[PDB]
Amino acid sequence: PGVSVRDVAAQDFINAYASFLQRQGKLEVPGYVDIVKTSSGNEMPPQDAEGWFYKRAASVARHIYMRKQVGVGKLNKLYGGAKSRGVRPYKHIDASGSINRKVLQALEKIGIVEISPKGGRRISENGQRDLDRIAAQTLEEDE
Amino acid sequence: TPVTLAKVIKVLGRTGSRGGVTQVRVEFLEDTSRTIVRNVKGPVRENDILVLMESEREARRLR
Amino acid sequence: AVPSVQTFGKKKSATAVAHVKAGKGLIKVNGSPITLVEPEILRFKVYEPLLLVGLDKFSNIDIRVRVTGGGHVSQVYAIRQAIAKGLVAYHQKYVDEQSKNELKKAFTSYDRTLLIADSRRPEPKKFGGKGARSRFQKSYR
Amino acid sequence: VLKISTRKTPNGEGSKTWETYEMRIHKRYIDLEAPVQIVKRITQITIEPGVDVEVVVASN
Amino acid sequence: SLVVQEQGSFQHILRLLNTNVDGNIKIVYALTTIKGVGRRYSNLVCKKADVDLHKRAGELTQEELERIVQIMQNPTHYKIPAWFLNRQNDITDGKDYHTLANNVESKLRDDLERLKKIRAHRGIRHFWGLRVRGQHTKTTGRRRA
Amino acid sequence: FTPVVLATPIPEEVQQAQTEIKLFNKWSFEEVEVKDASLVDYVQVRQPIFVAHTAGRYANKRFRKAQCPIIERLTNSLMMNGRNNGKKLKAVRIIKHTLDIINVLTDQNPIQVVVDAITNTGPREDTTRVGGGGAARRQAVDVSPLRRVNQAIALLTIGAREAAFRNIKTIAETLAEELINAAKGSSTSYAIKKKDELERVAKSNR
Amino acid sequence: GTIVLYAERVQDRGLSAVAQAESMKFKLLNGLAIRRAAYGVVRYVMESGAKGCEVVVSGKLRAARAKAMKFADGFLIHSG
Amino acid sequence: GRVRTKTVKRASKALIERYYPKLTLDFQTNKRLCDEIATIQSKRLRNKIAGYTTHLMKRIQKGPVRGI
Amino acid sequence: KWQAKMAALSVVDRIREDSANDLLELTFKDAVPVLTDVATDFKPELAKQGYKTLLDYVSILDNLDLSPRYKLIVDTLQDPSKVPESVKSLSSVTFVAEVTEPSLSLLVPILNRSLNLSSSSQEQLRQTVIVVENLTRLV
Amino acid sequence: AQHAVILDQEKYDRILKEVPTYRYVSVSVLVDRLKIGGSLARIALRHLEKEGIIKPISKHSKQAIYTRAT
RNA sequence: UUGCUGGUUAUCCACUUCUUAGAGGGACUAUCGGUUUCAAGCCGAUGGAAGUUUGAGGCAAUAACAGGUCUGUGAUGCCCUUAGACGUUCUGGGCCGCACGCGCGCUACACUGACGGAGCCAGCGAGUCUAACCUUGGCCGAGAGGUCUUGGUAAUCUUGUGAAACUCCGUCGUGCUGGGGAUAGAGCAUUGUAAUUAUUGCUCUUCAACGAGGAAUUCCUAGUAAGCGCAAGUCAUCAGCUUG
Repeated sequence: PGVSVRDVAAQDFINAYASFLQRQGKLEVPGYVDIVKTSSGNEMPPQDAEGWFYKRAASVARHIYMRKQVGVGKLNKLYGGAKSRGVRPYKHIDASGSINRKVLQALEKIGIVEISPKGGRRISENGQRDLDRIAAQTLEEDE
Repeated sequence: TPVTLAKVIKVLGRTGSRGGVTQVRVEFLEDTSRTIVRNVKGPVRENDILVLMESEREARRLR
Repeated sequence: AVPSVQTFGKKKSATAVAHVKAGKGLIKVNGSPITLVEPEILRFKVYEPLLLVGLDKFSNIDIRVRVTGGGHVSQVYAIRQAIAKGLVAYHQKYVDEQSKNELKKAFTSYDRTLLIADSRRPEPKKFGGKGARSRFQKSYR
Repeated sequence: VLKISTRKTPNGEGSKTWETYEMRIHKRYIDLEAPVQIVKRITQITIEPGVDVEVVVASN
Repeated sequence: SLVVQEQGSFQHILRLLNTNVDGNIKIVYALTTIKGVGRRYSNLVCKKADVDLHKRAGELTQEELERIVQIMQNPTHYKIPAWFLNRQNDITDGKDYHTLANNVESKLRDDLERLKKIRAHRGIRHFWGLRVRGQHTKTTGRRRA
Repeated sequence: FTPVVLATPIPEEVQQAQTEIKLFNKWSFEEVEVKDASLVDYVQVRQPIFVAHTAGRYANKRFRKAQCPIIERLTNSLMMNGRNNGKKLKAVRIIKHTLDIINVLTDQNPIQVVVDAITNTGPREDTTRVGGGGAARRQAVDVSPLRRVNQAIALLTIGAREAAFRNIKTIAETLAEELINAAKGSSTSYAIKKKDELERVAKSNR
Repeated sequence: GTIVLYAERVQDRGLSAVAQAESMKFKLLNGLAIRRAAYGVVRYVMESGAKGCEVVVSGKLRAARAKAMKFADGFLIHSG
Repeated sequence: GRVRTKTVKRASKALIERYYPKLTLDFQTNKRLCDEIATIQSKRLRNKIAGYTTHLMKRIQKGPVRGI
Repeated sequence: KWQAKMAALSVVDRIREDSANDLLELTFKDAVPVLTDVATDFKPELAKQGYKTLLDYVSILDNLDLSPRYKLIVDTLQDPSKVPESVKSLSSVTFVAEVTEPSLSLLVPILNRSLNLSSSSQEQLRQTVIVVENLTRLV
Repeated sequence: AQHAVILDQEKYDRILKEVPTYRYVSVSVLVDRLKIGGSLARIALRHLEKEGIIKPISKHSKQAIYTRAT
């Protein structure tokens, strides 16, 4: 067969890889987890406070698997939603940049992602290896 | 409760002041060959079947 | 070179190009199988080619569709037009004319614009209103 | 298409009518491999009132 | 998740920070009826005090409530950094406070007199009862008096 | 039933249904038929569909609206009260859960329940405001069956909208109890109430 | 040295609106009566093989109230 | 409304009045004859004049048409 | 691949069967974290065999102080949901024996988990800091 | 707050005894029996599918649908 | 076991379906039927990318309005002023001032929802020569933002503008509630010669009326109404506006 992460539904993969990153422990969580808001266009911190950084880290690892490279700013544009500006109409507001950069450095520290040429960060060989491996495992779990 | 069915055989035109009522000639489904003229409310065309809740009141024109 | 065709399908600004070649029967959308098309209500909207006509006739051909433009809904109509038109073009060029007629007859007998592009495009808006037809609210003092 | 949208009126009276002027600008480019004489010949010639020609060398 | 047996340790309306808190609502949003603490402050305080957020506020054994009060009114000691506070860099201490319940209105009134004694324009405008932040007052604010 | 295995594996339930019989989300379309004469040709079961979404041009001609499959036409009337204009995927979710609730309560194939609710809620007699000398006396008129289907769908979905608003029931459940209680028309529903109010006013003013 | 001005006599010089309009303006500044000057322009344009001419003069002319006179000949289109 | 103006009708009339052979009943060939023997400054007006010549052929070939 | 890792786990169980324990305690110190990484692999068969290998490999350790503890300890080395449970049970052990390289090497990953986790309570951070202080002053 | 929230002892027996006989059961129905808020209705819906009592027929959040087991 | 998914502004070859834009084609209500002074036409079906003038515009007659503009003009007559100026410039204020009435709007009154993760999809644009514009990427910061470089005078780079509603999984559970975010306080930044009469952005706190709106009244017939954001105009900064 041969299973890519493209052969798995997105939330299934992100739950599997985020639970794996949870369990295994090679974390480097920033420390201002559970004080931080993940955007300025938000209202509350993430409801899955014991966690949620592995969720974003897993989604970022899937997101660099599917592209040539992404920097910090494209992740800030991606993960930032609409901001209720009070009584004024809504607007797109980018997310928190320190969150995404420490996601990228926390993944880069565990060998998943490497700083590529032409700017940005790429998926590396030991990232593709592990992501395709757990994609095959996620499709295996539903046998 | 006497229900009745009647087939639209000839739409005669539009009446009512604002124009939403339709003058329709209808021939009865059960016990046919007896045709009457009714005023229908919505969009009607021929070969429909109206439901006539009371069968004997032949309407002519609305103002 | 395998006997291969390329087609496309459109909706409002979404276009989807399909490459249909000879193969073992894989249907892919952007790299991913057709069972991963989500908004996930309109999944059975994109299955409609693959089973208006039998799930065979896709046994021996490989379809790869790439979508661009539009949004999450109009892309699904683009890709089902792409799969349908690609299958009838592959049957036109390589199988025969009669089987191409049978596929086109089945699709046209269903026809959620399966073979023909939806001709609707957005109207240009005008001054004095927020839309094409609408106007601003006036006051009459 | 360069579009400039302006009101029709110099004052502010009247129903608000708008006017979209536009200037179309078309570009082309031809890559040739020409000897420097034939470069000079084709670069000086083909002048026209209203066409702008810009000739560069060194495709690196 | 899972159902729990939960004998009668649950209590309704409970008194802390000199006010009442509805025990029938979740703790993070039940603490916001105290003045001076909102949704974000109560979320972070109930994280720093090691409280399960899936608890109703009446569950809440008194060690957790004592931790909540202690962190709530000593917040720089418990690493609620500086910018999460509503009385930073005060005007007399230069330390950062967090004005809680029957104090916060007091500090607002204190703030107002500190303008109004000094006769700065914001104070004169507060004492007339007009709009202060430079709003247009021709068309809006017509039933507030 | 002879499933086929091809290189992107299509699941056996998808082949199970969709190849042989072109049934719904999953509910049949051989049986149910309309139990009323005309209101045939204006309720459009058979042609069957797979999902209740279709970008169908049924608006540019006077009676092409009747060719819309009755589930999609009820789906289209769900997306209103302003904030929900557009949003047809929400509407397909509401219809999907409404049909499945209707299969739970009164087992009874839900497209029969929906079609019988349309036939039992469209007013057979209505009233029109003719002039008659200024203080406009109201005259009673009959109705066309397209108007009966129109008004039945509006009465059902406005009853579900008013019923699901500001109470713990979701709108699939208020659509479910509205469609059930209108199906074997129990006159506790909003639609049977409004229909018989319209007929008693037209009965008073004939 | 990088910009070259060239005169050119325009040809069939009655069929230009600018030449006839500044001609008419000079004939009026010198003080011709208005009907005479406009008919001179319109007849000299129709002599030059036009398809039509319109000369519209707005303003106050010896009265306090402003009027306009449209002296025309031939056929002119207006739309498209 | 598909009422055709006097431009289309008078040019169609004049095309039949001097070219009645050459001017068959098919639209796609009268479309080329109005390209050859007439000078029409647009494609749309050419198709309209060609369609009306085909129409008047269709009602000439079942008896006369008053005027032509 | 996971089959090669199953083979390496089988030959690690072969070596743990073969060689003596006092010689095996250096490799205990070296080999706790890698078998932790294997018992935390996503593949469940590799996870079960990496758990069983770790269980036998700590079961060869001659410690009467931590003898009933072992089944929980590698369980704590399996999933860090048990790290809030593990420190409170690690407190209730009468440490009468000297804690050399493997007896501390089986312990300190649990303490590092209770330190680095955001899920751990201030009570558990306090308990873990007290444990690492008395464990540095215990040797 | 209107006698609808917390966990109380008799309601465990009332859920294990009276969620059987319910033809259609969901969040709103476990609320609507003059009883539980929707939060513990959701908790009890996951718990009654954990063993025994209800079959899910339809999954998706914001509309739970469950039926009596057989 | 052939295979599957990727990377590499040139490692080459071929192609032009998708994209672009030159030249052309195509629809004329074609064909058939009905109906009609059997004329102009109208109505239905088939074929078609297209069958409302195919959709939307641009241009748009005569005669007028004591319509608006002397505050667009070095368009301009007559009157007024012209050195203690009605010219020009500088400083500070005002055009924002608030018992009230009216008009265009924005945000809401919630569960067809709010919040939190996750999915992840456009189109029209516009951008730095005597200059500091659009800004990717890397580090710092909760954020707003800061700093070092890079690409672009632009189908090349910003930019696939990874837009928003939406979709999935959850927390909330009908409670002026976690709907709503007005008002007011404190703090940090950015633009600017200068921010107080708070320019604006961000963080914490404060948590108002509003439970679908009386008489009245506006806009709208299909990719239209409505929801939803994005770009441009203005712009050192500021959009709840307009143009698309």
